[PDB]
Amino acid sequence: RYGEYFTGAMGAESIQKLIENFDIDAEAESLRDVIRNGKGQKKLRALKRLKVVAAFQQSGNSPMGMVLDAVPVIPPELRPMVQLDGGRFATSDLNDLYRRVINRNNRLKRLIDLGAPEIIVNNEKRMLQESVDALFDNGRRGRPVTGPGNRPLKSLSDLLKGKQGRFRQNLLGKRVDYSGRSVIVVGPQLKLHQCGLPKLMALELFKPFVMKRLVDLNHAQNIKSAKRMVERQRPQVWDVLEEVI
Amino acid sequence: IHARSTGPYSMITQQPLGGKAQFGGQRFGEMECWAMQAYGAAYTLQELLTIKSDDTVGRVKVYEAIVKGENIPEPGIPESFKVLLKELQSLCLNVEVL
Amino acid sequence: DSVRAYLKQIGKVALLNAEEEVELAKRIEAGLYATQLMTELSERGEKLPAAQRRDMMWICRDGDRAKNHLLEANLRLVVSLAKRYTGRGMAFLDLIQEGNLGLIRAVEKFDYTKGYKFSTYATWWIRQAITRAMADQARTIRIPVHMVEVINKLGRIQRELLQDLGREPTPEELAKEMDITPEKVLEIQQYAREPISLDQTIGDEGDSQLGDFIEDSEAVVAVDAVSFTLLQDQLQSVLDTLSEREAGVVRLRFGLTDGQPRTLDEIGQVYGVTRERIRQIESKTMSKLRHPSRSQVLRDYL
Amino acid sequence: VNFFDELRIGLATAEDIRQWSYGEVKKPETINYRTLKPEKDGLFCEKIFGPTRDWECYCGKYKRVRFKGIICERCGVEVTRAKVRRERMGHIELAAPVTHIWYFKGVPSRLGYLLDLAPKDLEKIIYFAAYVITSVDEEMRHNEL
Amino acid sequence: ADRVLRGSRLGAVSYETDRNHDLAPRQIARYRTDNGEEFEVPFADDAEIPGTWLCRNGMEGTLIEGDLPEPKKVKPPRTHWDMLLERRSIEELEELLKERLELIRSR
DNA sequence: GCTTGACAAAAGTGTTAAATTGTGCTATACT
DNA sequence: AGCACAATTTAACACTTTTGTCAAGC
Ligand SMILES: [Zn+2]
Repeated sequence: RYGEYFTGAMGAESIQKLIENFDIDAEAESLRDVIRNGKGQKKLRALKRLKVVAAFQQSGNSPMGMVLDAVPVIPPELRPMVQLDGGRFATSDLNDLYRRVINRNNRLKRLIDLGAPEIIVNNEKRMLQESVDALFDNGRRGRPVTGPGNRPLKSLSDLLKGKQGRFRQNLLGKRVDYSGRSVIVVGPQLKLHQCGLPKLMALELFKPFVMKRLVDLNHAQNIKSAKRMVERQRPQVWDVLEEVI
Repeated sequence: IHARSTGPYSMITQQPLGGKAQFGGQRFGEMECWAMQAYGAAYTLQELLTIKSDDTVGRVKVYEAIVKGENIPEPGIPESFKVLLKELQSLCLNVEVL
Repeated sequence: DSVRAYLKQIGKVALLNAEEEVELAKRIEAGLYATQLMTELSERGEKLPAAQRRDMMWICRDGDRAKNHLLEANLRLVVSLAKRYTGRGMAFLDLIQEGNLGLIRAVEKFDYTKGYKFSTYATWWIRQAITRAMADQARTIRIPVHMVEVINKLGRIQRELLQDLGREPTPEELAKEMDITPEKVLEIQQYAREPISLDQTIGDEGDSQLGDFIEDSEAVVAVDAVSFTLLQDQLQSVLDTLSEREAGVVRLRFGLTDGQPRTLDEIGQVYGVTRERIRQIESKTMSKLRHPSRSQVLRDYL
Repeated sequence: VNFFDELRIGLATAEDIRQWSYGEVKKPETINYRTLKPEKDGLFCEKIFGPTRDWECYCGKYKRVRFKGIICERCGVEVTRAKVRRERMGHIELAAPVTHIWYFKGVPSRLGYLLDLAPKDLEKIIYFAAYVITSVDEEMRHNEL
Repeated sequence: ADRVLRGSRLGAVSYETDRNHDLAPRQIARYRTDNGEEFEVPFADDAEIPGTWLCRNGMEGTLIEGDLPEPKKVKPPRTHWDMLLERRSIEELEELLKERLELIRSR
């Protein structure tokens, strides 16, 4: 009764519709006017709102980007699945979130086909919304999805946040190759630009260089024989190491 | 006394890794990076950060050069930067290099 | 929490009694029959009088209305039955939705002439659908239904056996018990276990994860990568010292340059010879290579 | 390219997300349980993400390096370096719209200002707890009044 | 258990050398989806080109040529009418259609 | 240097049986 | 659970052609 005159909706589709019938320039002009004349706790709100309104208006953005209609899926090797000896699979947790999303999406897609009471389709769409929310940022809205052990699964955002994310990666330091360590003593006969170095550690650090430099002088048939000779500590190497150090 | 030229690497994170009969690899921490920067030595820092810890296509490409006696390829942009873009785009964030 | 909003929403619906669904089923079938007759009228054309069509279309609408009414009336039974399948493999709402699908199936496959309580027949479907779900969508690595049956059977058998014996049974024991060989029961046991999560901290403080301790058993050794190219080049050098033909003969035989081997006659196809004229040359060239001078440079790459 | 000047961020329109993928996934399957190989059309799929074995298709009609850049007409799996399973993305075509949470459940809720709705009133709408008016035909609602 | 437990990947790695010359020749086809899309797909030179292709878009597309071999073999999905026809005889339904009809005709 | 002849082991090729996997179904009442 | 049945994939076996082999000779 009276429906033919207006239109109503619910959920993300309703919000997308609202954003479609949204004129940004008019809202920006209206906020300009409100900040021009008004004052008190009516120009602070106006100015705040105008902040994001202008953020959307200036650049070549579009509010349509805030309502998803196609969800990307990260490459497989960024959520690996590796088989620990004994035939035991170990994987990330994003697999379960993607599986929940896809299952609920397919279930809604099938349920729409048959056609069913609105009471069910709405619950299904709400479940799908909550699944996507748990995917992008777990624990934000509601109680976080948890796996065996009643622990929260690491969502996509956890790839960037915390001291484990990509941003905080190169800052926390990382162990490197061609390195060693040892106890120190005094070298009172060394010059200011020299230092002692145990021949074993020198022969381990410089293994590739000596491996090469003992191929020119035909002390080994090929790089493989050279590597074997070096790992065996043959007498020939000690002459080359002094030339490469 | 320890040392490591090239040993085993962890599978999940490609940083070096050792055990009983494995070298292990030394840890170039943070204050060491601060000192390196205080020297202004950019190439040494990047080398300690890229072709010695994670960049799998860099470690082998430098080992081959060394063993063949060619020049060590100039450190470019690591491959650990074409993964941040994907991890972002997985959030519907369109980041473009200008 | 949405489980509460859903319970609230379902509550508002009014339950049904003995004979109400008796009438709803009649209305459903009448609407279906009128819809079917629709096509008969479409082909036979002759759109009946305004009322002759309007009344039938209203009866059809009544069909869908009654169907939705029954679905809403039984949603509560669905939830009541599905509220005791939780804690293992699936979320409460997914079970509720699978039960709703099962109830739709039941209502589609219900009969009102047999004179039975609707719930009695609906329970079968509402339980089967939930079980098939828990079987299909409960494991990261999917396992077909027939295997899940044997897995659950073996789980229950092992539970009962440990209860009676009061201790952990043995594989061969159940194999003798479950009418299968010990190898088959060990295989099913293998399939039983679920993948290990790769995130939780490793049992203590607390920053390192289970990931940084996995050493690949097939890692890409750099020395081998460098060695392969040198091996190719050394093969090329060694084969460049033989006859003009024998080099290409051996190559096409082992498929070095092109990449695909060739049969004995296939190579001679371009050399105008037959099986023997090719095989003799190939063998003699192999004997040539076996010479110490040739194998001195290659023996190490092996 | 080794020449950077900036690094710009922006929202991804729904028309881009489907312009990055190499296929749409439609089965929540990771790998077969007995043969340990990626399923078809599911996660880990080899036709939409890449080959699991260097220069090898799924069926196995092309194995060596001689076949690069070509696509097996049986399993549609392009043959190339197995390191492309670390650069290809897929997508999922949702059966109904879904709002990015970073902008609704934040502080301040970006939509709350873009649309001027109370956050506790927007949550009711986007979680199917209340209806919302999306358009009114003032013309007819005026004359037909 | 913090230790060195060795696992393994799924796949394989070959130390073969990339080469951009002397590779098998290929042939390109141009399939097209239902919503007017153009997708180019390579194929082996000596390969049986297929008739339909699950395109990058996500929906099956036909070729650029005019083969149009067969849109057939489809099987209609078991609907509610088939399930009613199973457990019911037309006559009964017909009779029912009459009775309820009267109720609406007689209000 | 090169062919013919017989000749045997290997690989297709086609067919048929086994197992494998997916789908439908079960009617006291239970909300 | 459990069963009943259909569709699909894997294996097993006969058989025929191909591919490698040796003896001989010219
Ligand atoms: Zn293939």
